[PDB]
Amino acid sequence: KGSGDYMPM
Amino acid sequence: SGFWEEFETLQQQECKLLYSRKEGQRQENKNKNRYKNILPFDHTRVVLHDGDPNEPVSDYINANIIMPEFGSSGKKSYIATQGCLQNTVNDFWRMVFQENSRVIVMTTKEVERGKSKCVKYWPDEYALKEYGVMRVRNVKESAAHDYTLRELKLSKVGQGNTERTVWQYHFRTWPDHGVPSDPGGVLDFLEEVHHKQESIMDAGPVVVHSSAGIGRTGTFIVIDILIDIIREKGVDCDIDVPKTIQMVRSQRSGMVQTEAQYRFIYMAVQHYIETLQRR
Repeated sequence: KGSGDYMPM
Repeated sequence: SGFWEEFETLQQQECKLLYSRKEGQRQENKNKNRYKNILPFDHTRVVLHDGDPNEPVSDYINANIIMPEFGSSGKKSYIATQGCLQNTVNDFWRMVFQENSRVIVMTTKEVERGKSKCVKYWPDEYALKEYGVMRVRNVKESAAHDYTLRELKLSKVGQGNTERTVWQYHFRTWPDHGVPSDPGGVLDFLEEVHHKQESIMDAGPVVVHSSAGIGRTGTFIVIDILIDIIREKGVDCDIDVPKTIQMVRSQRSGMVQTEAQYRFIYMAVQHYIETLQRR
């Protein structure tokens, strides 16, 4: 959360 | 778990240095990516030609060509891409036009859980819109249970006889979390997509998108590839899900993101096989 990364999660 | 270890083996194979992604890392391209960590491989990216000569970098979209086999024609290939950003709608239609794509598969809503997964890139029904140099008309929408089909007409402003129909298959009921609990809706959808694509002479690759262009995108593409193998070679053909995922991951990183998507792929193949038996 908040990293700016895609997490399909 | 057979699935867990198969999927974990694949995930380990991507915990390493992969092919170059330098174009997506250029400063001029940073706001063209929805996610900083999801970038196209340089060698299979869709290179956009014919851009505004005033724009220093006009050849980039976060998208890759995906061939199911090494010598695949364009018609049997895919483009895996992210949902449009507000500032990449025009580049998306440049891509569709240039690659002669006639079918788009959208695997998200525009917004899910308050987050934009794709900015709207089609006109309202019956309306005409200009997207940069491209003109699009939404001719007609047809609603089905799990998806909406939009018949779009795309042309290049200031070049006449460039018009072509682009069929947007918009899957609308994928769950906000996880995967559908059975694959019937997805299989019925892909059957319509496949018949539409097959019917168009010299169609370019089918465009498939999700918020990042890899999770749901990879799941739809790998299912479509596997059921076409069965379509051609019949229900007792060899099916190799890990090898097919590896083939597509050599062309865009991270295709198929979760163990639930991996299980869903197997489920869809089994249901399609079963269908070829009942009818």
